Amino acid sequence: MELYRDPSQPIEVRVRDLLSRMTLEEKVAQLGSVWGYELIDERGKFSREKAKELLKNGIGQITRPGGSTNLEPQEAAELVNEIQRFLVEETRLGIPAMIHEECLTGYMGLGGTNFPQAIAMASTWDPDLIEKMTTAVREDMRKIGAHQGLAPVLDVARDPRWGRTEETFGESPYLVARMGVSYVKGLQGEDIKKGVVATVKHFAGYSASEGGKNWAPTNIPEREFKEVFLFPFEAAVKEANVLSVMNSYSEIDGVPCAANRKLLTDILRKDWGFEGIVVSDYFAVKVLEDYHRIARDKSEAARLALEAGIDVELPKTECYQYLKDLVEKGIISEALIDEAVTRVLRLKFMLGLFENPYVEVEKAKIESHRDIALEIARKSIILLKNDGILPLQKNKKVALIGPNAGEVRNLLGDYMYLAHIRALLERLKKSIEEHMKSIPSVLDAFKEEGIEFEYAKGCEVTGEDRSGFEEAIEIAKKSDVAIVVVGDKSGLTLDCTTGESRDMANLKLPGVQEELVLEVAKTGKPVVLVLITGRPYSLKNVVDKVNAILQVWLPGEAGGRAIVDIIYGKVNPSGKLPISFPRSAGQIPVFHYVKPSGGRSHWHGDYVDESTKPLFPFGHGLSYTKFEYSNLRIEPKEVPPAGEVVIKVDVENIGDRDGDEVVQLYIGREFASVTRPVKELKGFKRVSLKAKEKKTVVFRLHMDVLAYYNRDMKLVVEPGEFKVMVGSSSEDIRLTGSFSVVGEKREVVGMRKFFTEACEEAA
Amino acid sequence: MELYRDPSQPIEVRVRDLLSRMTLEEKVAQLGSVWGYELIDERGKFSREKAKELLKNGIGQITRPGGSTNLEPQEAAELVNEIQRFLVEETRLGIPAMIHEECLTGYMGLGGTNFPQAIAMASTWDPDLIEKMTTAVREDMRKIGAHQGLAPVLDVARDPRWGRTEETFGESPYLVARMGVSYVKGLQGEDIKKGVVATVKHFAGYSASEGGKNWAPTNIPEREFKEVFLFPFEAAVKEANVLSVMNSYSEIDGVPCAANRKLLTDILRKDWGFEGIVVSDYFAVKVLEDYHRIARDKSEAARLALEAGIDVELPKTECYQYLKDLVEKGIISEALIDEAVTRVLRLKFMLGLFENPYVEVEKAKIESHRDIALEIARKSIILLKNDGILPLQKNKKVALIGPNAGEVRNLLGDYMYLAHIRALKKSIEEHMKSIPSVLDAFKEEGIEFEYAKGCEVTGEDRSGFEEAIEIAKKSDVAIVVVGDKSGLTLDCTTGESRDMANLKLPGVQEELVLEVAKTGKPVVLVLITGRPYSLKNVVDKVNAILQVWLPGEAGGRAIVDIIYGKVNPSGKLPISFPRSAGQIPVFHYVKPSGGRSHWHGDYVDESTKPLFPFGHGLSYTKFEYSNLRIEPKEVPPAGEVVIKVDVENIGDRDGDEVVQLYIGREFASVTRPVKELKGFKRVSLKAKEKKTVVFRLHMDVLAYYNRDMKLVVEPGEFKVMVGSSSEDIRLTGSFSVVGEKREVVGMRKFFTEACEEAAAL
Ligand SMILES: CO[C@@H]1OC[C@@H](O)[C@H](O)[C@H]1O
Ligand SMILES: CO[C@@H]1OC[C@@H](O)[C@H](O)[C@H]1O
Repeated sequence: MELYRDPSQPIEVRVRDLLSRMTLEEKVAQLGSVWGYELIDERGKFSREKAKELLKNGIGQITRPGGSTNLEPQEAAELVNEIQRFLVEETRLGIPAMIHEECLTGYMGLGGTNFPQAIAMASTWDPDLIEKMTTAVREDMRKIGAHQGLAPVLDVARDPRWGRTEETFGESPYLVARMGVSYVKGLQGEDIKKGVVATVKHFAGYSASEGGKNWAPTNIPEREFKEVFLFPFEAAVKEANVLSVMNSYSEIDGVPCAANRKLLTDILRKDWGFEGIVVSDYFAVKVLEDYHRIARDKSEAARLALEAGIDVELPKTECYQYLKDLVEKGIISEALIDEAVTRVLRLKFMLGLFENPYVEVEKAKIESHRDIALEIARKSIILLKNDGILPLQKNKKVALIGPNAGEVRNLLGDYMYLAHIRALLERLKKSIEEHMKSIPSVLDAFKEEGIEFEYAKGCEVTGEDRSGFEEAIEIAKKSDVAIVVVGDKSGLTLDCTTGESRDMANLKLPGVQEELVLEVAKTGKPVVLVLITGRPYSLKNVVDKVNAILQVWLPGEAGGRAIVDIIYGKVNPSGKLPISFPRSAGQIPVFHYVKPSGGRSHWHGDYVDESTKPLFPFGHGLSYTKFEYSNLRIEPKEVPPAGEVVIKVDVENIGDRDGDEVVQLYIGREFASVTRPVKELKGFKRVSLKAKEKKTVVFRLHMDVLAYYNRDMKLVVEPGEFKVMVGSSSEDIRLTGSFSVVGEKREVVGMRKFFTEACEEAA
Repeated sequence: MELYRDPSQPIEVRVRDLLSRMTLEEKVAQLGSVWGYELIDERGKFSREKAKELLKNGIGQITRPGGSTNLEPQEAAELVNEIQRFLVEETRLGIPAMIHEECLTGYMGLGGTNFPQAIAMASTWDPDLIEKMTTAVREDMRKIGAHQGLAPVLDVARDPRWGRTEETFGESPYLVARMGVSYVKGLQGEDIKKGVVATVKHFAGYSASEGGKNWAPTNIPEREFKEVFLFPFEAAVKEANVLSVMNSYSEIDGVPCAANRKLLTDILRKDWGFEGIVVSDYFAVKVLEDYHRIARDKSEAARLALEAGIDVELPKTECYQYLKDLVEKGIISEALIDEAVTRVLRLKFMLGLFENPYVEVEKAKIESHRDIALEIARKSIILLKNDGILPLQKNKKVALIGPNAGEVRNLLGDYMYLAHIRALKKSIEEHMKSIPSVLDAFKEEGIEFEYAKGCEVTGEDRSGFEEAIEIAKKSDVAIVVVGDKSGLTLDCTTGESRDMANLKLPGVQEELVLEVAKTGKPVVLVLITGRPYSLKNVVDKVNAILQVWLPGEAGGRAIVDIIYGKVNPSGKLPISFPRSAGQIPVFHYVKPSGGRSHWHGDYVDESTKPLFPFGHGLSYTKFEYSNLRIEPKEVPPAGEVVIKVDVENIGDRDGDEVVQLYIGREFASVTRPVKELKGFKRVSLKAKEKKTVVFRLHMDVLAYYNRDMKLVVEPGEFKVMVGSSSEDIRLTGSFSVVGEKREVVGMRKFFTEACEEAAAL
């Protein structure tokens, strides 16, 4: 047999052999893609007639065979097996396809669990739980023949106007990086032939667009770029061995990321050693012409993207077909095509596809992971305020009010299939409506818990109709407590208030929801405000008028149960904010790791009309119990520039309810050669404490973790003092101390540690 | 006599000779300063006792001998002459001082005219008038013995939250650069011995702080930095030969500007060839320690600032005295001190100070320039909206309402002396009294009106609303005059240190407007403010809106002249007005992906378009544009195109139009602005008059930075858009650059030349 077909040969040998056998047309085909829906008949069965035209010379990827066809898992598996058999048996060289799907909050197709949104995952501060989640998603994906998931999003978000805030892990490069590495490790596992390629996106800067506007310029200078935006991707590449990266739609300072070789090749491949594939964001190659106006036709767009380092044009071949013409016309060298093809073929061999590209359809039934979803939902909800009203007693009569108390659709995030696919909106409309039925409501959770309540919708999520207010106020007046549940509808269409393409300039709760809360509060009845939202909203006008506030980031299918569990104290809330909540849009940005001159206006401190401090800081989240921190140890007190310090604190649950605390480590530095954050998150640990239990939390902090870029753009650790601040939020610091680095400034070269190790031991 | 004393020797010879004669202590003293107020007794007279301690080894500069002492001009001149006599006659080498003052809106001291703020100067679009203004300031300053004025501000402002917006020339690097060069040329003149050193500030980026917050980081990437922020300074250095630069208090991406040699030396001196002095912003050296926490003590702060390229520590020696210790301890080389001292001494020789450092006290009386101030005020006011109510008839009974109608203090900007000094009580109060009020101008114009204050600028007291509503109901038209109080203290709403997050009119002024409008009477809203405010909630509720950037002493007359049509408004916005703070930033020169959210265009809750765009400004007449010519249609990469348009005043009132040229480019190797201002001309047209406006656009003017950070002109097509604002484009065409991509090296043209000529009969 040909060497490439022989599994006893090393993958490099099989790649070289296969590349040597391919025509230019076959090479270019491996750099493109076809939609799943382009390969089916009207009953969702594989169409050989359509394949003969689209797959005749092979293909790089199939885009969303499940997510784009509305097929159930076993039908999707059957379609993928038929695609693979056509490629294996009816093309000259028999190269199988790689299949991708969206999977941010679980496989995005019919039959897959809807996990809480990414911003909720981050709010758990529980990286191991997120690894458990993506290990389950891995199995769901492999069952249907999918090899690559387009997640996680490692964009660092400090601008809550942006509609994709909900898909991020928030404002902190450290927390984003740490959640990202766990996410990747769960999806990929150790041997990718048994796992799913993760795709970190959107490389890089995409969350910092001008004015918070989707695709607008992301104009970020170099040190901030390296330390804030690139850092999580760097960790994913070097520590988690991530196998795919997708580029950003935006320009950085005049250069679209899809046309930037300095970014997609020089940083990602040359400096960091990435060995996987770069896939385009959808249509990102074509819109170098149509949107950014830097390519005069599809062939120039193709050339810019290939030279930049995009290996696969998604979601369908459009410009990359012209790479054949560019070679034949002597505009680009076939060697450059070979380099991209080599990367794609290597990964296909690594995924085991030339040994076995099929799946057992009989096993393609995806299992529910409601259990994991509920654990994430229960740990992600944040208690922002509580004057003591929560937890509620079960004998109190409740007035349950607001659009998000009644409508299950609004629990869903923008990459949860039954929200996402609405962007296409009769057969599909009916299928969505049917599937929606199976997801539990907030109403259902209250009824299941046996609470006596009346429900009034109050108002819609959008619009200005206040005609439902009277009914809501009337039920409030006759109740013991009003629970007002307000917030977003997430997705990609005009009727949505958050999600990709739905950016919110002024951060007011949508519609007349704010006025609804305030009218209810005017009754004088105690008010629990529950925000079911995808972004921070300005709560300046309601915070002081309500008794408690729960932030529930778009929780997906487990949301109702977790909310009711928390309200009644069956679960003690333990989520912590992974992004600052501004007092108002005009305060943007607010974030915890400002420099000494950031987060204030000099010399009066505040704006004329507003504090410079967020309403709720990074790391904030209350509990139904109290935690007492004591006995800070920092050893040794002097370390050399590649040494390690060990920081320990004792934490005791001194209250009356069991509860988890997220202990946070912040590090500050002054008198470096550049300015540094007054405090920045550099470690954390979720610790479970029974009432009256005490434990020790231990952080092992290598100096590599503290490295920063100097005046000459070198990554350094300089001698001097580092401040250690340990506490329950970035403001609620409980114990502070310091240690010194002693010795000559160190340039940190090659591989280095990214993370503090965090453990618990007996006190 | 020693060579340095000999005026027949070349300045370089005198500098070298003097430097060779100085001790280290004398050298370091030339790099420092002392406040004017530190050298006076209780009677405002020079104190020899105080001088013996502070001036014994000479001094670089005296800070604000007029502005910090509350002396009248002739007393300030006498003080400065006595300081100079002490230096010349009682120090070993007899080196005189350079004196600086603030002068953005005129010499900032008793006796000086209060001109309209910088943002109003820009709204004139009349660079020659600004040159005329600073030529007058030059004379005022030289009369009192001042040699350097700390102006103009060339910070480009796209964030109206920032309290120093009023001190800028707005959002456009082109307009800011063009106004800046005229400003500098007027102050300095050709031979600086007869002029005043201009000080471009705050180098660079200071107007783009995080969140619009004063001194917060200005994190700007390189192409944007070079094209938007550095460009006006580059033009001032290379075209206007500016002789001083002041640094920014902010960091750029981890590096404070006062400690950044790459900025204050490598760009400014090495790349651009600047030969003057860099002066620190006030205390900017000291706060490398106290604020930015990158210097461990004052001697490290001194070393960082000297290595970066600051020549003079202002406003008083504090860290730079330790340069002596740093040399004596072998930490820095004396050669580095010598380099800075050379720059200071050169400029002192060029200013003529070793030949004559004194002024004639009998001539130190500063003349009023109310005439120039009134021309600027009349050309700077912008008519943002007019449903036809304006101009008003003089027979209509007016209800004049609002805090800014009655309070003269609120006409003043943050660097106007009688506002600034609020950060002697009888002297201030007396001088305030001499400035005409908006009330006074209505009375002088003979209008019948009643006045109701309505509310304060700040706070939430609505108890004055009833009286205002009552006078509105009894009038024909309500003229509601609202806006800022500008300055540096907590009671101020705009000005340095007074940043406004949410862009609502201060206090309950917006509610005042809306309550008055509920009467159903016509409303003319007059904004006397230092920054764009969100007008989303009032625009559709009022009949006309005038923006009056803080106009200084000529404000009342100009406003009333415009309201009644004695002057036809002709100002144009130099900065976009956002619909709301959440839309920030909005600016006219966005890339194809800027100024919109893809793919629905708008935000969920807000348009992505500003409420009023850059270049906007209405008139009481109509201008008709015709006959676009662009020649030649193909030009090589260092060629020139000539663009002509005819503009005719087709209405019934004489008026000025500001014709604007925008250039767009696509299919460059980097993304480019869909449109950006590249030329303009204020043209006067009598009713039924037609003229041709001519723009001569060298391709150098269109250069931009490519992927490799080279300044280039690339072949391709450029779109030409000529019109009455950045949105009100009246004629469009294009021309092509043909030939090989060009790297633009060395000196190049910065500006389009703009002229008028006769239109065809
Ligand atoms: C159209 O939007 C793109 O579609 C594919 C997703 O993976 C990317 O996140 C998103 O930007
Ligand atoms: C204290 O503020 C400084 O004082 C001196 C002025 O020239 C500068 O503009 C200003 O930033």
